[PDB]
Amino acid sequence: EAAVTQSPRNKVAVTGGKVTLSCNQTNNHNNMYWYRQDTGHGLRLIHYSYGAGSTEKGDIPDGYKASRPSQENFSLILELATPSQTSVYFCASGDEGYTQYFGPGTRLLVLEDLRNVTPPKVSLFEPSKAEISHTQKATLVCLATGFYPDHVELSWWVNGKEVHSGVCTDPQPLKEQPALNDSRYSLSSRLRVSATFWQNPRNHFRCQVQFYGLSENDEWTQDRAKPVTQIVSAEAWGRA
Amino acid sequence: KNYTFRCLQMSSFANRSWSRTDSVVWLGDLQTHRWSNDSATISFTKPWSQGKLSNQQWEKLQHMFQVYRVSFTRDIQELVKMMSPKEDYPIEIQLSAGCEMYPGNASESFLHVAFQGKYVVRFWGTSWQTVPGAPSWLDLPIKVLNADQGTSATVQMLLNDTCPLFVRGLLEAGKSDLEKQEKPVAWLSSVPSSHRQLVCHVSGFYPKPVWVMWMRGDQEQQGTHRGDFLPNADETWYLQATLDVEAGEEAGLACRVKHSSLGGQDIILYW
Amino acid sequence: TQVEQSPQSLVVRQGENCVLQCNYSVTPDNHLRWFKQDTGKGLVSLTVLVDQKDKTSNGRYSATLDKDAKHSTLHITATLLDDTATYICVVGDRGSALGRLHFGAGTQLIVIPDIQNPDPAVYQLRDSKSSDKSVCLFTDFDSQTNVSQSKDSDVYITDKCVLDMRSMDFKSNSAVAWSNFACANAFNNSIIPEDTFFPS
Amino acid sequence: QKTPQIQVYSRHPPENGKPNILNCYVTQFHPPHIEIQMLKNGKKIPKVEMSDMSFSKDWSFYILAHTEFTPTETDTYACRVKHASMAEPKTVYWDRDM
Ligand SMILES: CCCCCCCCCCCCCCCCCCCCCCCCCC(=O)N[C@@H](CO[C@H]1O[C@H](CO)[C@H](OCc2ccccc2)[C@H](O)[C@H]1O)[C@H](O)[C@H](O)CCCCCCCCCCCCCC
Ligand SMILES: *[C@@H]1O[C@H](CO[C@@H]2O[C@@H](C)[C@@H](O)[C@@H](O)[C@@H]2O)[C@@H](O[C@@H]2O[C@H](CO)[C@@H](O)[C@H](O)[C@H]2NC(C)=O)[C@H](O)[C@H]1NC(C)=O
Ligand SMILES: *[C@@H]1O[C@H](CO)[C@@H](O[C@@H]2O[C@H](CO)[C@@H](O)[C@H](O)[C@H]2NC(C)=O)[C@H](O)[C@H]1NC(C)=O
Ligand SMILES: *[C@@H]1O[C@H](CO)[C@@H](O[C@@H]2O[C@H](CO)[C@@H](O)[C@H](O)[C@H]2NC(C)=O)[C@H](O)[C@H]1NC(C)=O
Ligand SMILES: [Cl-]
Ligand code: NA
Ligand code: NA
Repeated sequence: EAAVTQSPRNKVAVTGGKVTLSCNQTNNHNNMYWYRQDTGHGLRLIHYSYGAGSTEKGDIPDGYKASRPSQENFSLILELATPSQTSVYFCASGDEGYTQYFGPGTRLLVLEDLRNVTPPKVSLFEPSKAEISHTQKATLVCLATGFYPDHVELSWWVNGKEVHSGVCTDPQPLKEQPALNDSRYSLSSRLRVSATFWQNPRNHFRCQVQFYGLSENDEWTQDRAKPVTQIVSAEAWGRA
Repeated sequence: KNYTFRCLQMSSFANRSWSRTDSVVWLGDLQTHRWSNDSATISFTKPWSQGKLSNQQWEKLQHMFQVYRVSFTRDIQELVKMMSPKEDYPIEIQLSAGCEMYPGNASESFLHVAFQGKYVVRFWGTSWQTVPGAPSWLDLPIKVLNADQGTSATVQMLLNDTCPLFVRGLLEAGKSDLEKQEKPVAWLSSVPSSHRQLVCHVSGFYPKPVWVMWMRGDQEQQGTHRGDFLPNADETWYLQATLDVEAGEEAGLACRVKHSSLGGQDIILYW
Repeated sequence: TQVEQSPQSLVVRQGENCVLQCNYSVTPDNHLRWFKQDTGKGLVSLTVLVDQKDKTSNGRYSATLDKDAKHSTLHITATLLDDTATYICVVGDRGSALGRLHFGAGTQLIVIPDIQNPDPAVYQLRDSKSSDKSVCLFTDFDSQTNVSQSKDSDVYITDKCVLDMRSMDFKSNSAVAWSNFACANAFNNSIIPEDTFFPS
Repeated sequence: QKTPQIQVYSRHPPENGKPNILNCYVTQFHPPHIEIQMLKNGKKIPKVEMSDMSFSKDWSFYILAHTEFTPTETDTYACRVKHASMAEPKTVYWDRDM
């Protein structure tokens, strides 16, 4: 199980800003590789390295600098970020064999300006009594609203542990003001459980939205709170 | 009469971009194939260069090599990047491959690789390996080339089966060219050398084995210095034997030449 | 591009088989690898084909390769909902790290799930903190029903979505609608089943 | 980086006025990039055939340049070789006596 990690996993950056995508690998692989994934294309190689100190140009190196300071770490550096570098970036490693072991991916969005960036409000809607008696099932509904851009990860948590069973989230967020250019987004998710499970008042339910926005170092001139990368969640306890 | 078959390859890499690869193939001292960088296909230099392979068998084989040449060029380029900055351009690589045919359907194949004019690597058994004298950095190239199982299986089949089969066919198809007998012509001349030096020229003979001695009557001169075998353009050989003597001593000396083509009637040239 | 996949996308019902095609011009062609990419996630290797006329299998996934034709197919037997993914074909031109990988653009598979016993209904759910606010949950309808957006732009309706309560082996469609409006008049623009339960 | 040996010789016994082939055999050189000219009275002969380059067991390169010529008492024939190993080009004149 030769695993590879990437950080960050999701990033919002401004044009002309510096962005550094990192890749760690503990498998003692000499060889590491950087790809980006775009619609209409397969993965395309940007930069690769045969060992610490070496960097070699791929097929689409323009706009990127690579860096292999150690055997473990391989970085992709966007010196001056541009909207065209909006993509999903995959790192990989391998030994002398043909197999490349891929990381989980990094989603990068490069905006013209950060003025419209805003975190979500989150509301948890409790199951209806009608549904409970009719199905012997209880559907919680989470609602993330008023956020920009659309880089959010909505997750469900029961008693401090993440639940996947009985969950589905909108494949993409809908626009609140489709007419406007920089519309805020809304996202919904449902968690269905048995009525008896929801009826247990020791079960603590929480909808968590991981918002990706500005960092500490990003400049901010507006009066409202700085729309930084953050979590917003809503919660409720079970009841008979 | 053990004929050695040699597939000689020369590859030159001036920098990252520019490179060229040219090959020639010898069965004994006769050229059978030529492959210029410029050419997309292997060229016969004899009527019988295809041997006893069918057109279909030759196409398959040629295609294998066509892929090889392109692949090899990129591999060396990548291997340089891998060792960088330990090794740098310009780089010269040579390959000597083929099989040595013995009687009784016996042979022994080989694949030797030189780097910057030094024999560093060979294919032995079922893998690439370094030879004594090789620098230790080549162990990463060798590890990488030995990762490629497909290349290993192919070269194994190429050295073990394809070479002896093909060369055994060549020997049948090119029998009359291999066993040909070309007669030498001889001529005499002299120059000073610190005392004059008599030169006996012998040119246009095939095959390579030849006997040339200066003689006074029936007295083999011990001072006869045989030179190297120099080739002619028509695939015949040139040899000269020199004898250092004193002025006024040239009278009596003759150059005797024995060769299989002459068949008893040795050439005897008197000064 | 040296690696073309077909079809570009396809839709199948749960239980059905599908065949995915990969055609390449890569020279040489050492090996061919099939990946699975769930929406958002990374690349999961399904199988790898190496021989001239190779065949492989991985549970429900089986594949073949013909190097003479430069053709490979991935067969998925008895599709499940979780097969909803992009399937990516990659050819490697070496049997070592000296190789470059040649990637296909992918094939999008959607698997429409089999809803066992439908029970369509529209419920009203209340916010845990501020009880005045609410959403409308249209749920437990079959796959043949289509949820359209509202005429009013102040009313928001999501696309339909399917969840899977794994322990019970139960699946259900749902869509959410909200505004700032009643649930009775929420999904009017959608053609909903006539036996749709509207509670009091 | 080995330095090239050069050897000039005629195919047939040399007779004045009588057509013949003149050979230039360059050997023992490395690297294989080389320029070989055959000269008549210091001027470059046109249409000089060149054998394909090859190498011996010791990995040293060789090549046989040859051309048609008619020897006279006046005309001088030579072989001029430029190689990276040599600072200046090495010229080797033909001598029928040698
Ligand atoms: C050799 C005797 C032949 C006698 C018979 C024929 C005679 C007729 C005249 C022909 C004249 C030809 C002139 C050329 C003569 C010199 C060449 C002699 C040496 C032959 C070597 C051929 C190598 C063949 C393989 C090859 O092309 N490798 C290529 C391509 O390989 C790919 O494509 C294959 C398709 O066949 C296969 O995939 C198919 C496959 C997959 C799975 C299973 C089975 C198959 C492989 O797996 C896949 O990786 C590969 O790139 C090799 O690495 C090339 C380099 C090999 C020589 C390296 C020498 C050592 C160099 C050391 C460097 C040190 C310096 C570093 C800075
Ligand atoms: C091919 O033959 C080799 C043995 O022949 C030697 O290596 C060739 C490449 C060539 O250089 C010949 O002249 C040599 O005599 C086989 O190698 C042996 O394989 C066995 C089993 O795989 C292994 O146990 C031995 O260690 C190998 N022998 C040596 C000396 O290393 C090889 O298996 C043959 N391959 C095929 C496909 O026929
Ligand atoms: C790579 O090397 C080649 C071959 O040496 C270079 O081409 C030569 O360039 C010089 C000029 O400095 C000329 O005198 C030669 O005639 C050229 N030779 C050939 C065969 O073209 C080439 O410029 C080099 N390329 C790079 C990018 O460095
Ligand atoms: C030797 O042959 C190779 C392979 O044909 C040449 O590489 C090609 O060069 C041409 C012209 O520069 C390009 O159009 C092709 O894209 C190249 N092909 C490949 C596969 O790389 C190489 O230039 C030749 N070298 C010399 C010095 O003639
Ligand atoms: Cl891409
Ligand atoms: Na979750
Ligand atoms: Na219901």
